[PDB]
Amino acid sequence: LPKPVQDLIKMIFDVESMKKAMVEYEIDLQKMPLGKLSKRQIQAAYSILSEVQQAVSQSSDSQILDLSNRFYTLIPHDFGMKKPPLLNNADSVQAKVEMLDNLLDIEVAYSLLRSSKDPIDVNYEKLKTDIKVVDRDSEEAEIIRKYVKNTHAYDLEVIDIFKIEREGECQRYKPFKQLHNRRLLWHGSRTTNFAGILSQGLRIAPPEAPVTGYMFGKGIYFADMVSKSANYCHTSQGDPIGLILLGEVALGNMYELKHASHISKLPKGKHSVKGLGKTTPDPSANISLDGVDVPLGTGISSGVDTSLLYNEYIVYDIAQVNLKYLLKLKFNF
Amino acid sequence: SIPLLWLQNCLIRAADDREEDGCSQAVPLVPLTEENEEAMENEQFQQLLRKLGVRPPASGQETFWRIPAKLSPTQLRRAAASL
Repeated sequence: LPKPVQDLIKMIFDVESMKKAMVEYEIDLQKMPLGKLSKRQIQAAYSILSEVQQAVSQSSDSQILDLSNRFYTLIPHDFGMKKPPLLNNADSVQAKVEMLDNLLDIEVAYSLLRSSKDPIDVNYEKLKTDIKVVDRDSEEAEIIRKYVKNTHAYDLEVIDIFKIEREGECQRYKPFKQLHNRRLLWHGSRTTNFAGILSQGLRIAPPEAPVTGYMFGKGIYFADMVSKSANYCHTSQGDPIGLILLGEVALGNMYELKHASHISKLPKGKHSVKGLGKTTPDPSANISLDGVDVPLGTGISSGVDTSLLYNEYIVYDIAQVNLKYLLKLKFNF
Repeated sequence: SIPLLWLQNCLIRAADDREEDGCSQAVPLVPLTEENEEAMENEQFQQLLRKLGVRPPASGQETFWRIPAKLSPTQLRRAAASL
């Protein structure tokens, strides 16, 4: 396999990376090693958060205390010399739901890892994804670099562009090509999540995850500006490399919102949410790639009363998404 | 009746596609209008959908009902002709 692909495989299956991510979430690695992370436990933790969600909307200090203790028993944290924080409001529900989302992806990665061939090839094969290097001189790479440059504290450099095709996903997405308003959009995530994302695709938080834990409810989230999505890479000076997806999203009829709304179900006739931002790619410079809009205009004022800085796009059925590209980006601070 | 006719056409197009392609995939029923979506959320209509062989969305990950890949062009055509 081409060197960039080999490097891609190594970095997403990096076990030390998964551990550091967990530590960053204040998880007690000694009390719960990477190897004992389980789907069952994460599912039950989500359910506790849904109990906190319900308690909050009605609730006493002592049932808050017990739910909190139930949560931390299931997912041991290390709070050092601090009292363990109670799960007392929507803020704590969101913070824990986001961490569980990441734990879930880390568990999927480690489960994939569980001398026929190179370890690199074996792990690549576990992803059930065709990954090809996009030639830096292609029209493809040019468009994608423009999309990055134009919709950009850090400044962004594209290191590698990969064309990706997940097994089965073209067929799954195909009927939605009948659906109008298809857009090429950004989805950022932590590097420790991408083994899970390539093997299973982008997924929605489960039924037992609390709906109030997600700004627009439980769906799959995208941006039309790379700097919005770059925030979800959670990169740092100490480690200035992030990964970001380009996906074609069949948006259909957009339910347009100006504030957070914990949607359980779209209004009849709607197929996605668009969160309306203060800033938007200049609509003038949109291009169409076989019926797919690419909003690679530089950011102008949208003229919209909103609390959002950037547009967001959310769909609520997983088949509405087709991953097209994975970019390795350098964050230069 | 408008939702019924939309359903019928969905079944027939899935029949045509499977027959032409030679391999079959699950097909979402994708309502484009509020009224048709309203039909999809109706208990009666859903009961009709289940008898014809249409599967409800998978928990958590899906909202659209699906025409299972197992259904042959013949089964689909029969279901369509039945209402």
